[PDB]
Amino acid sequence: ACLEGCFCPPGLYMDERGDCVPKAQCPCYYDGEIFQPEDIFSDHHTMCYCEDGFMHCTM
Amino acid sequence: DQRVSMPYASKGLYLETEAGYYKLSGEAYGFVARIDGSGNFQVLLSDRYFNKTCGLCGNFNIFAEDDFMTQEGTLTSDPYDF
Ligand SMILES: *[C@@H]1O[C@H](CO)[C@@H](O)[C@H](O)[C@H]1NC(C)=O
Ligand SMILES: [Ca+2]
Repeated sequence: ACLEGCFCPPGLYMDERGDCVPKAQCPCYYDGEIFQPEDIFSDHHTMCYCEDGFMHCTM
Repeated sequence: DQRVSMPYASKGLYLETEAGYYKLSGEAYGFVARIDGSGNFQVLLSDRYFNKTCGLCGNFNIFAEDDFMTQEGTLTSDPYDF
């Protein structure tokens, strides 16, 4: 719905530590795993990184 | 960091100009690089590295489809993340 509470402006997204942050350093939660904003990351066979809050995997 | 003049020939690398365009020859190490006035890198490389090298200019094999084998070694369809 259109709920009521404490938000912060749309340029800012909520971080775990009570602050909210722009999406630049907004970590990724791939598999739940809290990747830092720049994490290059891959098996032999997959290839994955965290860009901006989204986790870009490939194969 | 020390700006040197030109031509320049230290360590077996002759840094010369050819046809008004700058050249770097590494014939001992089996390559020739150059640049034009507009700025267009070119690398002539010896067949000694045939299916040896791997970088941004792809492998020196015959095939022209497989030459995105990443720093790990992964055939990636994308010409960008590679
Ligand atoms: C290139 O060398 C690899 C071994 O490093 C070999 O498996 C492959 O078949 C070779 N391909 C060509 C183009 O010779
Ligand atoms: Ca090739």
